[PDB]
Amino acid sequence: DLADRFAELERRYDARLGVYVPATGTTAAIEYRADERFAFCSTFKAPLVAAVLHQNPLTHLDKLITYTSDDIRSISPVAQQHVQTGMTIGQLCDAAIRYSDGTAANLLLADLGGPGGGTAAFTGYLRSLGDTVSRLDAEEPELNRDPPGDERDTTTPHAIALVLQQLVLGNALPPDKRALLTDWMARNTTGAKRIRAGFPADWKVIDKTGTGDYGRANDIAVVWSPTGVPYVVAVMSDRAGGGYDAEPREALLAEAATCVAGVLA
Ligand SMILES: *C(=O)[C@@H]([C@@H]1NC(C(=O)O)=C(S[C@@H]2CN[C@H](C(=O)Nc3cccc(C(=O)O)c3)C2)[C@@H]1C)[C@@H](C)O
Repeated sequence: DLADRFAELERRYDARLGVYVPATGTTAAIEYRADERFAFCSTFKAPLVAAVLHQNPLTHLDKLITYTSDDIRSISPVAQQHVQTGMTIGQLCDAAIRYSDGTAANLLLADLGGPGGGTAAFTGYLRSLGDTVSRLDAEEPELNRDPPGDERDTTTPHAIALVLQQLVLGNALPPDKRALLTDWMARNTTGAKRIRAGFPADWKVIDKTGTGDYGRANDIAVVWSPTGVPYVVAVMSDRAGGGYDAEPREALLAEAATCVAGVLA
């Protein structure tokens, strides 16, 4: 039984696990703690890129953004190298999704603009997609640090799955912008040990991970079966029992995804 298996994983990893897969044509929704809040961590970067894409002409991707030493405040594998040159909006989107670059995310939030350095406009974008649950309150690095249970900077597996479904499978974005987002998620470098690890090789997986304090490890994905049937998979986890420095456990997400894949096969 799936709920029993997910509970077993919680005990194995001393973790809290949330899973949602929306209903499709012939499969019921899969849900485990799906309406409980979990920190976004870096998973917000996927809808952030969608918001920036939606807000601007496509060739806004070519606008050069400059930034300085004091902008590097979080894990930023790409932006750390480009303080002198700057990065275009398209380079920032690429880095935010594929390398989970925190500075890139902060600069994209500032591009979106408005109160809270763009966090309010990001939340507004989610509201426009019918998500009345999620909220972004801080930027990097603070957004990963809220204590367990705090509602700041949270989504739920259910809410983020429905947002991702609209972005990738629905009509939230026009086809050209949709393809940009999908391709960046398809080319993600950070997700091999999470949802990808749970699905057979002949299933396509595109994803955005998140990792944070209190042992937080998330992954949001769209998967496609070998015959082109898509499913959205959101897995979120934390480990409050280990305190602030608890190790995130990718293995928990790989096991949870393996269980989901067995149901979807
Ligand atoms: C956003 O959440 C966050 C950055 N994003 C991600 C992410 O996974 O998307 C990370 S983590 C980074 C990429 N994958 C590696 C990883 O998962 N390492 C890992 C996994 C499990 C345990 C450990 C450990 O205990 O050391 C390490 C590393 C990155 C933090 C920022 C922008 O806030």
